[PDB]
Amino acid sequence: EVQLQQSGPELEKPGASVKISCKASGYSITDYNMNWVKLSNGKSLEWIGNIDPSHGGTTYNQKFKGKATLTVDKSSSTAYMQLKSLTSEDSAVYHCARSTLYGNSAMDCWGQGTSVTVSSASTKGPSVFPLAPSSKSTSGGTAALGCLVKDYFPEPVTVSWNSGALTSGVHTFPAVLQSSGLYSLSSVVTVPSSSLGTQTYICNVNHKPSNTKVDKKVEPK
Amino acid sequence: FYFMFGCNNNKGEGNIGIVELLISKQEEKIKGCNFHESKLDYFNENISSDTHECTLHAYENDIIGFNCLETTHPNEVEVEVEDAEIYLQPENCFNNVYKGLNSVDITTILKNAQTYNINNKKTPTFLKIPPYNLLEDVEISCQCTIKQVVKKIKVIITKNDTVLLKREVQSESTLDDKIYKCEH
Amino acid sequence: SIVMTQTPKFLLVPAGDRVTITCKASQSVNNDVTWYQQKPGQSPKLLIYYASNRYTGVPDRFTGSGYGTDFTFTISTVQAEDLAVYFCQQDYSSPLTFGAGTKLELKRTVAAPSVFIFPPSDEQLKSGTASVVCLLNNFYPREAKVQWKVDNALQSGNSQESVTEQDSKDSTYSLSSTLTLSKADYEKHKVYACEVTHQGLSSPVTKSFNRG
Repeated sequence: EVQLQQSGPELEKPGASVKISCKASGYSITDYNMNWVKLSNGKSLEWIGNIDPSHGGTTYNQKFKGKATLTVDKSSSTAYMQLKSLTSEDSAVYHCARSTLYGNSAMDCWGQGTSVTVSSASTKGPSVFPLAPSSKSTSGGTAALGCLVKDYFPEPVTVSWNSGALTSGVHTFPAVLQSSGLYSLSSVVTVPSSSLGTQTYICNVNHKPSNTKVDKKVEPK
Repeated sequence: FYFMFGCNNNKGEGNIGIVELLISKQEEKIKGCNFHESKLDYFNENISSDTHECTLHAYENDIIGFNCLETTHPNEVEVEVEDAEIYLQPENCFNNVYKGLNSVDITTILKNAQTYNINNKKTPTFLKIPPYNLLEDVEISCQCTIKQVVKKIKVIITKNDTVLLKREVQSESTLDDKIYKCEH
Repeated sequence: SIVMTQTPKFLLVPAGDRVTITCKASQSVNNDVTWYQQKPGQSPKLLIYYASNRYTGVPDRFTGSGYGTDFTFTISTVQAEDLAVYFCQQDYSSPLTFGAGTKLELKRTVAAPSVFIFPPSDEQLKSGTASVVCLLNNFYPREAKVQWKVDNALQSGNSQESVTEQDSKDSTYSLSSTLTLSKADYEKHKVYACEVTHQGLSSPVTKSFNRG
């Protein structure tokens, strides 16, 4: 029905500037008010500001005024938000939302969210390693197998099995931040032991900041 | 008030320029909402502190007011005190007005509106309604934060296809030292 | 500005039972309040607008009530997929303020974990690092403690833990423990074991392997 498309994550130096974009489809951009919402640490929503493309008027929340700039492009039906002098407090996931122009301002449609990270450590690519349940006491019942993602920065990292197949029984754990400033993640999947010798399990790991794509097979040893 | 000023060029053997100006009162009442404790004699609607919203009906050639700061009455000693940090949204109230959540300039609602502000005072702000073709009942609003409390003013801009035929106001006479007197 | 207070911060309810979330304002807002619901890894979704009206397509089990200063959000029958965090929002005067948020959880019965351990891979050993990963699944409650032993010697300060978001398939927790050791230190020992203690276990559960 209505789709809101945002850009991928950013990784800028301290004091830098970003200009994220929000593409709207399925409706006329001038027919609905659109605003941004900030997610402090992913557990507290915060209203930043809104822009009305019908007249170009802009309203900013007071502690975000000046620090952020809002603009719209009616020809492309895409709207942009700019941040000035990024600080560690600005590291959060920003969502685009759609609301009515006049009257109510309930936010009806939300995008997938753009993550802005203020670089505290250098960029690095993940190291994918296999986790073989075998070579041990026994693989009783179903055999749980997975992969280890270590020393990557910044978040996020996407892990999929068999190019999106075998969705059930997949456990992807949240990333852990080490003293070196590099994230580590582990994803596991539970499969019957009888398929250990007659089935191929492959994990797909994608890291957009480093453009790293790894397809690692997991086999018993 | 009756005065002059101008330029004098007598020393350079030139002519002399004089401007004659007079100022007279037009109307005694302004349909505005005063959310402050200090009442205004020329504001039609003074709103008690218990009430946080005020609604007005507007029409052509009418003046709308909006005050959220103190006013110096003759009983008060005038002193040089900085204006309080009044949180007014938008920063300008009536040139750009809230039509909900988005800010829109007043000229988009009213055809070439005339707005008056004070350079040395954040509030009040005034608007004189110009002749306009927007016959619809449009809603515009401002807001102020007085003592961590948000005050909102609502203005109903209307221009009916037929103006009200009559407006009859009835008042009862009052006795003032054995004399029948009527207000207004 | 107007500030929302939303209680209780953490709310627990069994599946199929009614649950109510409260909200309090600082000043009269008439009827300009909205409610949002958000899954992990997903954007928030609007459920109630005007504080008492369901939005288009919202299931009938979601309802809201309240006017002026006290507002309540109620779910008639909670489902297994209703695990989410709920927020309230005022739409009276700018800036629009969101509530602190309230997290809804399901109880379920107590279940014991099943323990697996994974040996370091040959590829990682080529880089001079050895990592041992322990996997725990479908356990309740969340307070599961993990200890690592190398040749019956307790290890500390070199392990990390990570817990998931209680995947809605069965509303149970999973935990993964990773032990990081250098390749030189790894070659100095034979037996590597991990000890797991949990409320559902009458005794500690030990898994071990021999590689070296």
